[PDB]
Amino acid sequence: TLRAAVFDLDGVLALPAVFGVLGRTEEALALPRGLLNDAFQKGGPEGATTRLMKGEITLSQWIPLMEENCRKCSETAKVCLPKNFSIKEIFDKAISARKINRPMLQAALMLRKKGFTTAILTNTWLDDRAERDGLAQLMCELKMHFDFLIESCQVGMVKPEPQIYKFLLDTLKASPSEVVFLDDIGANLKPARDLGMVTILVQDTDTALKELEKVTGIQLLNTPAPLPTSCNPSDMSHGYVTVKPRVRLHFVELGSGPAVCLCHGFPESWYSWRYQIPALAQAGYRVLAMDMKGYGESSAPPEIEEYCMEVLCKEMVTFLDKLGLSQAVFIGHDWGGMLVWYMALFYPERVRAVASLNTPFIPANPNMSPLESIKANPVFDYQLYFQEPGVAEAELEQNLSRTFKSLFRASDESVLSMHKVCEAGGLFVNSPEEPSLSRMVTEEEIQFYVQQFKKSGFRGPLNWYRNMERNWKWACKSLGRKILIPALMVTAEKDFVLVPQMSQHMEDWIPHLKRGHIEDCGHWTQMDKPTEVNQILIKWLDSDAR
Amino acid sequence: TLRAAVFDLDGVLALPAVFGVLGRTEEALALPRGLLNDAFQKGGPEGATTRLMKGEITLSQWIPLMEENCRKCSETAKVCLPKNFSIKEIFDKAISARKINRPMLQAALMLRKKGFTTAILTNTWLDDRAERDGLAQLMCELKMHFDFLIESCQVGMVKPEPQIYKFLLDTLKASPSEVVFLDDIGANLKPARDLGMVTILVQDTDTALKELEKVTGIQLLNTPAPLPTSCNPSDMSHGYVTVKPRVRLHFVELGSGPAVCLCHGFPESWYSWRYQIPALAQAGYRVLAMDMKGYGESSAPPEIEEYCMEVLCKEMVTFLDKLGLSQAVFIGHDWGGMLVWYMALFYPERVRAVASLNTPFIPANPNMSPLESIKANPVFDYQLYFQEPGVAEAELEQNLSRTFKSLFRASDESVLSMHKVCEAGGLFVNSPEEPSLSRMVTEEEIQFYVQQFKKSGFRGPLNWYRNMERNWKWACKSLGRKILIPALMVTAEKDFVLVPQMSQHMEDWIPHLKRGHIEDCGHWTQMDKPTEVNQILIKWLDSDAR
Ligand SMILES: Cc1c(C#N)n[nH]c1-c1cc(F)c2c(c1)C(C)(C)C(=O)N2
Ligand SMILES: Cc1c(C#N)n[nH]c1-c1cc(F)c2c(c1)C(C)(C)C(=O)N2
Repeated sequence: TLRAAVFDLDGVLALPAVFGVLGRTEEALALPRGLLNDAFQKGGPEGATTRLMKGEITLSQWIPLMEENCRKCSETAKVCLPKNFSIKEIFDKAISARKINRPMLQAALMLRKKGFTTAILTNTWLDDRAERDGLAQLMCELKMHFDFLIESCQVGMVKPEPQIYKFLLDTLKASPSEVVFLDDIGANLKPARDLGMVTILVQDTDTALKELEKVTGIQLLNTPAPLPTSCNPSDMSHGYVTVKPRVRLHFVELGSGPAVCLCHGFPESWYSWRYQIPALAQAGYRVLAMDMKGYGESSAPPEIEEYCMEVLCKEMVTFLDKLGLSQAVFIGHDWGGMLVWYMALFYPERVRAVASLNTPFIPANPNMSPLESIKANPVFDYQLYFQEPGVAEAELEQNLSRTFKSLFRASDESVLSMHKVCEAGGLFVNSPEEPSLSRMVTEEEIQFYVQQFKKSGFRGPLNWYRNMERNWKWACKSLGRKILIPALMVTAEKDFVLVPQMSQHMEDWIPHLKRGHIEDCGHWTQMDKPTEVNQILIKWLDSDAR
Repeated sequence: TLRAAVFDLDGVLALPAVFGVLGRTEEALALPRGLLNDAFQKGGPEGATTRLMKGEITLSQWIPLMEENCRKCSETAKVCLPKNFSIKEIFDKAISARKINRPMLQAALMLRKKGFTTAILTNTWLDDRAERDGLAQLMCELKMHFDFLIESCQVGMVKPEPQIYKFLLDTLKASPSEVVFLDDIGANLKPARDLGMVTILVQDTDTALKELEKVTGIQLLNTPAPLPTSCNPSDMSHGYVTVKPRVRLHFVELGSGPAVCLCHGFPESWYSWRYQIPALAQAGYRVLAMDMKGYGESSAPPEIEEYCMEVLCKEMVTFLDKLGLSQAVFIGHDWGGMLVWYMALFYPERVRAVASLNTPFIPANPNMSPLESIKANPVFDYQLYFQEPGVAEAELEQNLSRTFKSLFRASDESVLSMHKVCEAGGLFVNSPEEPSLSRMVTEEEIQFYVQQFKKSGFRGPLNWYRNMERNWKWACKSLGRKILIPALMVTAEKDFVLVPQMSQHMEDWIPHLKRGHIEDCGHWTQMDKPTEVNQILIKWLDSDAR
């Protein structure tokens, strides 16, 4: 029975193959057929290319050797290489054109999810070209999805040499019959077949995957669209910043580029952005996913006033100051969305751009108490239930698994009644003790939240709703302002509290506002519709946030 | 007696003053004198500019109001504003031209170092211009050096209103006679004088500082050149990455821009780069100052093999992978310098550029044991003393304060004998029990190292020297290579072990090598000559690392 799958890089996980460019150049330059491929492999195991692949020399040292073999091959064939003939330009173009073969990576992803040990085995080089970063980026993206990456230049062995295959088996800790090996070079497949491995000669991806699914007995072709890459908490870089003597803020950090600070809502975590973090970092951004004050590994002081918008905003500014960041793009959801609008209003110099999921920007009404305003709409009753210190804490901390299983459900999986929460005596009065696991979350994801909330519970998080008068007084100071920095409002069709129509007047205050809208999306936006959130945010960042 | 100093921003801590540009524009455009200054202050406390300064409106909302006042003022004066008249272009230019008034900041730095509470009090605006980042950067740089920053647009009060001064005194927690207040606007100084504060009208910086030193009795003018800004460990962002099940790496992180990974030597810390971190972040880089494996908050496994170059290098690559960084520039000192050369040799695709302080690149000799090679040079005897497990640990951990006070000394303060360490029975056999504090370090800086080394001691750090055979075998694999990526070698005139002449053959292996050289500099480069290290590294990063 198969339990390991090995994939080649060039022509398998990455296309067009760097090899096939030798043939295209020959055709474009009307050079003899195979001339460039012949000079490339000149000398066989004793040649320049084999030394390169074994790590003996770098790609920049190899370039002039390849030039010399091209001269030699042209001399024998009685032909002339054109004037501006440059191996460097040829390879720079070839490497740059090579992209991840998405359906092949997806097949590798499915096998690993099904218990297979996955590996990349490749004949590669030590790239010291001025433009080496392109390749480093590709290898970085691919490698994360596999258990092992074996590079010829790092192990000092090359395919089709028999030793690299015995090295492969030792690393996999598997016998040959337990391994599927995919390669686009028949010669490099031969030693694996001879050892007893299942071998697939990759020409076109589709046929290779048909062979792959037939041999593993796992559906790899025609499968439903996959969810974006998530986060394993133990594999992330965790950051800690003391913003004031008793207050430390924790964050998860991934990527390089403009700083994007993600601000979760109630009662969530940095982990609510798990599907966005890898995607935004891959799109060219340095993602800082916060544990907001009161949550996870961030400090959770008991005092109500520690959670008013003015203090929360000041601490996020100090957070930027200590990290040495003059600005970040601020993206928030729910309570996080409310904070990001106020960051844009009070600290525009520190906000590169602002985006909110579900949370509209509604200006304070100076002629009405915020208590009055909340009472007017019956969908906001849960917020009145949250007012009395200790009440909501007791019900929410009673059974954490039940709390998170009951909350984190799709728009059609509701087990909760939002009207008359106070009157009924709680959110879970007529809700199950052991709710079914929502289609949106796994047991493992729920247990992560349970573990996070064991530290500080619900006091700090609930205190975010306990500053209505303080927040209204502060917001009133901003009534003569407009938000004029880049801004994005994302509405969720099925959020029954933060309804899309509540955002209808935002253009009066944010004239240049851009929008996104997600159909069949409930309140828990990021995990409800991650692909669509990713598409909207990446499109908007690339156009408005640089 | 004075105990607090307050400085204005425009015309005091920052020059040329944004205000004086109104006069320059009038002169360049041959407009009536004071026309632009008159339209700027139009309406006084009821005017557009006062609303802006109080935070009622943003700078982008203010721009068209100022345009309207300029039209009104030109109409009354019977003059015409030219065609391409734009207040935005005028202010964009003015804000951009404004730079930190270095001698004023230095005077503020000296007073704070001498016990004064320092503050910035400014009439400023909420900047939402597309180019607001320039100003955010300036405010960020300045604010870090003061106890308080009071902005008119944030407090809803403006100078010369009496309330902002009572607000200032409350924040300082000082009576008026204890305060020196510096301002370039006589009108804004008046309420502070009336309250009983010492007031300085700032016209030219030099005279203002003369008045400042006369009143405080502290030398502020003609003072010796200051050391660069250092780091307070409790104010930094601390990062943690698990590179393998038993190995976590800690780092300090500051700035935005290309990633610069700083790698200390033996027996040091992330804190060895304290004078470089703020400087490199200010120069436009995202600094990652490591605690190398075996040190500080990083894991320190006991096994010798855990510290060979191959494993150390692989873990730094994984560190990049987990942070989502395809590359970083690698800067190392001593053992860190040795690691960075090997990163450039084995992982060039992951190394944007490489720089070493003191540590030359010397290729392995395949015809000689590294044990043999070390014995040949008497200055390397300390490395033979480090070979036997437990010996050096016992002497170095015996008294931590003594260890660090004895080590961290300038080239002329040596209390250590480097010849015949083994024969004499240790590094400190004929060295003081209570050494004098070197001119390079404070007691506080020494106690930081003492505290760091209390966690894991010297085993892990010493293990870095216990892999000579393993390292030599690995280095031999690289003998046919050259380092062809951007590289910088920094020599220290007075390093008696890592002598500048040991670097003389490096061009044979790194043909495009750039150099720096520091006169009168011992082994502890970063703290011996921080200004010169900063100058060399920033010049080289800006030319070769982007
Ligand atoms: C129940 C609850 C708690 C708790 N404890 N925190 N936040 C919310 C909540 C907030 C919302 F905005 C929306 C919803 C729930 C539903 C009803 C799913 C919706 O459609 N919107
Ligand atoms: C003594 C010691 C220890 C310890 N325990 N670690 N490292 C060093 C050391 C290394 C060097 F390279 C140089 C020096 C000291 C001096 C003599 C200051 C120099 O000039 N170079």
